Amino acid sequence: GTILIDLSPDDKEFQSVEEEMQSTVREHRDGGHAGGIFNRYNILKIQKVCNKKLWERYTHRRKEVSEENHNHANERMLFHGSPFVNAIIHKGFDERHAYIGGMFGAGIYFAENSSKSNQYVYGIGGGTGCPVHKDRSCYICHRQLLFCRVTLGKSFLQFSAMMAHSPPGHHSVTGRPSVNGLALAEYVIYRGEQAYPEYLITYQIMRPE
Ligand SMILES: Cc1cc(=O)[nH]c2cc(-c3ccc(C(=O)NCCN4CCOCC4)cc3Cl)ccc12
Ligand SMILES: [Zn+2]
Repeated sequence: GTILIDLSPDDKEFQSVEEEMQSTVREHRDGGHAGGIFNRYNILKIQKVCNKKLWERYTHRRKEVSEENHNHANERMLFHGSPFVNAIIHKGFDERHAYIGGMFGAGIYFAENSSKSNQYVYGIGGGTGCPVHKDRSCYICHRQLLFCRVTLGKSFLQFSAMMAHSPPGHHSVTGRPSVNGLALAEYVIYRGEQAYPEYLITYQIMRPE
């Protein structure tokens, strides 16, 4: 069902997606342990992900959520990093992408900070790092992240000191860091149909000068 269309670096759509990656890197409280040490990326490719069945599945859930929330989908563009990225772009998000031991409950996690999603590219906690060097901070191996369209609807706000159901009468959770004033939010959804993986971004983290 899925086709990938390469965006040209001269295309304005490529450029705003790259801007969103680059501008949302932050420092992490683990000193780079999970995702590596870097302030920016080398973007190698950005592809648009095109799958009619998945798209309709997404917009069908969206209209329902919309209707339950004063005609507001509360739709965002959020990052998602995962070792299952190739599986997500072909078959969609589902329970198997959920984070069972997640702090905001057992759903699928999305981040405003691209560098937060970068931490999960090689699995929970960075796993053992790139397949080739077992290096969580590998500067060589090509990584991939998804930049996804995510329906939040009524989102339950959970302040954090940083597949389950949504809390009653909510469509997602917002995990909002209250200690790190520079950390952006994470959001959790409990239905795969609430996210469409629009862009596949291939990149490397850059060693700082
Ligand atoms: C916060 C956040 C941001 C983000 O961008 N991406 C994330 C990804 C995950 C995530 C969730 C689950 C898994 C996984 O491996 N599940 C299977 C678990 N077991 C079960 C029994 O046997 C097989 C292994 C891997 C990842 Cl990377 C979590 C949080 C985020
Ligand atoms: Zn490597």
